[PDB]
Amino acid sequence: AEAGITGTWYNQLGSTFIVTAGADGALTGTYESAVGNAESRYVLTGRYDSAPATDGSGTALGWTVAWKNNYRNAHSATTWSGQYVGGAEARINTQWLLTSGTTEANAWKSTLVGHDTFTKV
Amino acid sequence: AEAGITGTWYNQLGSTFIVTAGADGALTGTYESAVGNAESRYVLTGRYDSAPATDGSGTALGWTVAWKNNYRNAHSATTWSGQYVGGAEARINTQWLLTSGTTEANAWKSTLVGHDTFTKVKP
Amino acid sequence: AEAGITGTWYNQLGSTFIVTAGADGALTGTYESAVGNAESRYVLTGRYDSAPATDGSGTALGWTVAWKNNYRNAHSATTWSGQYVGGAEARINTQWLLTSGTTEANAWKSTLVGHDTFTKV
Amino acid sequence: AEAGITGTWYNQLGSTFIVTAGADGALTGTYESAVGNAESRYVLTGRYDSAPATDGSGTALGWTVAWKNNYRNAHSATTWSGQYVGGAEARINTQWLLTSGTTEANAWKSTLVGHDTFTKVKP
Amino acid sequence: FSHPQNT
Amino acid sequence: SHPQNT
Amino acid sequence: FSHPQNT
Amino acid sequence: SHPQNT
Repeated sequence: AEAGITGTWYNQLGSTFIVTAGADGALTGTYESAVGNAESRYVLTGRYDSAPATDGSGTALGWTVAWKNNYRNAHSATTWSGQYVGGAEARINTQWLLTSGTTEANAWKSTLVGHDTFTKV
Repeated sequence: AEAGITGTWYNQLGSTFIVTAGADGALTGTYESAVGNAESRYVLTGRYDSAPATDGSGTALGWTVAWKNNYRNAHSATTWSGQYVGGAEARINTQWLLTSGTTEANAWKSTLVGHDTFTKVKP
Repeated sequence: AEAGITGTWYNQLGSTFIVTAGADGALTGTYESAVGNAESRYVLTGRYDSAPATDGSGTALGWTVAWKNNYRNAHSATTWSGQYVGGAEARINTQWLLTSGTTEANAWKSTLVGHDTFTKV
Repeated sequence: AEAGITGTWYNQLGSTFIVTAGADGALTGTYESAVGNAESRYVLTGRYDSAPATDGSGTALGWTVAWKNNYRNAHSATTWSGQYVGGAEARINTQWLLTSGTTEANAWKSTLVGHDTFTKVKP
Repeated sequence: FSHPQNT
Repeated sequence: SHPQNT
Repeated sequence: FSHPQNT
Repeated sequence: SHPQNT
């Protein structure tokens, strides 16, 4: 359900996604890789539907991480687009686009595409 | 650098994107369809690389719009992922994903993919 | 391993993918939805790497189904791009693009993107 | 209709696609990079809608190249998915996925996505 | 939408 | 119709 | 490649 | 380099 998004979520490769969902649709938080350490952490911002449909539909959402923090700059940004599904086993099902800053000659091979499933487990 | 990205931009279908790049890597602004005026305006939030590689490399960035404002709610969110390329003709080249809220049974056809090119018009 | 691709595979929604892999890289076969019936079947053709790398890498492959048979024409085509991984539990991990024939006004919303995992189970 | 798709086509980066559309919905041909000549030529196979909706709807089609010929093997396959739009200036608009063979640990970054526009030059 | 590809 | 494009 | 996003 | 493009 709506604010059921607020919490700590893990994707299938052990990355951790900690989010606060605002009442008016803002998504704010941090993402960090597995390996654990306190800067593999990067900031994220996003938006979600704060008034989803009343049939059994998921809640649409999306967020962005630019891969720069005080320790590393991977000169890239990833966006995840998906939907949250509440229930006894809640999850966020997403697809993502990773773009790297490239020269014009390499622009055709700038973007990777993939998919992630986040659960609270 | 932030100044380059800040401005009014337009894509090939006539939509408007107004954005401010902050010095911590934040993007904020509004997104509009070509019908213009008030309500087609939706809030966007995003992040960009505030310390880009020099070269003639682009600046990677991304943003999200959730399609709900005070007049409409399409129960969907789009994310654009791409790079800012500066010059005389500054451009943002993107690929985007549009996900709609669906029931479990229709989840396999929930997401549209496409690409947009933005040309700048004002700061 | 190479010809371990030849067989009957099922994705996570119950669709069935029956393929013959040729020694020189051809992929040929049929795909059909769940519901079962003998024309939910559509023809497919594709290509795979017939000499993959000798480190523990998967075998790259791809195929196309145009959604027309003697009973239905959905005026669309899907392409799956992925890789086969052999082993005691073999699978084909893919992402796909579904394009519909549209007018120019609707061209921006012509293509869906998704992901499928095929196993022999 | 098959005649419209059959020919030599080129995309914006200067690659060549030669294709024959058969009456059962089959596509066969070869794909080349802009370096030209023999070995950049790879075999393609695909399918297209042989009975399109009338209107000014495009014809949906798709094809695959596995990047192995008798001179090179890149251990990768690309699939293009899009639509043929006929007229004076016939075009094929596509989106593509490039997957590389990887080990299990690197599977999450195995697939590139992008888009190509093909202009026709000969039957 | 509703399409042949699944279910 | 979707608001993303016209 | 090798990137911060996973593992 | 990949053969798909130059």
